[PDB]
Amino acid sequence: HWGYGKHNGPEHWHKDFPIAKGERQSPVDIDTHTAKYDPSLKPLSVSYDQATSLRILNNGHAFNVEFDDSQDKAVLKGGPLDGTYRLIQFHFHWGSLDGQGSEHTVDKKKYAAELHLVHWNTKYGDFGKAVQQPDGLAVLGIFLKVGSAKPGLQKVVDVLDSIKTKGKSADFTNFDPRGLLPESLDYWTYPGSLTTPPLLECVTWIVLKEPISVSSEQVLKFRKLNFNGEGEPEELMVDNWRPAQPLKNRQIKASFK
Ligand SMILES: O=C(/C=C/c1ccc2c(c1)O[C@@H](c1ccc(O)c(O)c1)[C@@H](C(=O)O)O2)O[C@H](Cc1ccc(O)c(O)c1)C(=O)O
Ligand SMILES: [Zn+2]
Repeated sequence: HWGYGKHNGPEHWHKDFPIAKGERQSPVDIDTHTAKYDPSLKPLSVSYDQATSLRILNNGHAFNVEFDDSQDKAVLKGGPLDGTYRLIQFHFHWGSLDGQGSEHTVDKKKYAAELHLVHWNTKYGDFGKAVQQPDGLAVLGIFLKVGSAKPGLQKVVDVLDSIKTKGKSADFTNFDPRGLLPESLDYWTYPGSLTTPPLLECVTWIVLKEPISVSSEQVLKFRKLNFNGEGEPEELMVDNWRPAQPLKNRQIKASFK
C-alpha cells in the first residue's frame, strides 16, 4: 500500500522497504559544479530504430509504455555501460504544479516532470533477474520543462483518456521513443536505485543535461490521470515523485565539459 499520499508517501516507504535508507538510493541532487568530467566514458549509443511498443498501462503510480523486450530491438550501450541494455518500458514522474515534478534535481532545481526509459542488462536474461544485480538496469532520465509542445509526446497524451484509472491498459503499438529525446546526449551518470518500491540498488543512472519542452496542455493531461481504480473516489495522479536522497559515498560523473 505504498504511494505518494501523506500517510503512505516516500517518508513511509522505509518501513516496508528498508533499503529506502540504503547506500545508493535515487534520485539525488546533481550538483553541477561538483560533478567531474570523465574524458574516458565511451560514446553513448541509443539505438531505438527497431523499437516495438506494445501497450500502455496505468499501474496506480504512473503509466508505463511497454515494449517487446524478447529480442535486441531497442538498446542502450556505451557511455558508462558495459554490454547491452534492452528497453522494457518508459514512464514519467510529474507534479501538480509546473514548479515541481522531477525526481532528480539540478543544483536543487526541480523540473515539471522527468521521463525514465528503463533498460535491463541482457547478460541477466530478463528484467526480474537483472533487478537483483548491481549493474542490472540502465535508466535514461530526461527532464521536462513547460514551454513548446513536444510533437513526439502527443500520441501518449491522446491515449491517456482510455487509461484514466488504475489497472486500465490499452494497445499502444508503433510508438517511436526517438521522438522523446533532446538534441544532445550529454549526460551525468552515477550508481543508484529504482525510485519506487522495491527501491532495488540495481541502476546505472544516465541523466541527460538537456531537457525536452512539453506544452502546458500536455502536462495538464497527465494531471487528469487517477491513482484510484474505476468506481473509487477520484484522486488525481499528481506528485508521483520521490525527493532527492543522500548522495553518500558516490560521485556523479559528467560526459561533457
Ligand atoms: O526481483 C524481482 C522483481 C522485482 C520488481 C517487480 C516489479 C517491479 C519492479 C521490480 O520494478 C519497479 C520499477 C520499474 C521501473 C522504475 O523506474 C522503478 O523506479 C521501479 C516496478 C514498476 O514497474 O513500477 O515493477 O523478481 C525476482 C524474480 C523474477 C521475476 C521475474 C523474472 O522474469 C525473473 O527472471 C525473476 C526476484 O524476486 O528475485
Ligand atoms: Zn521512474
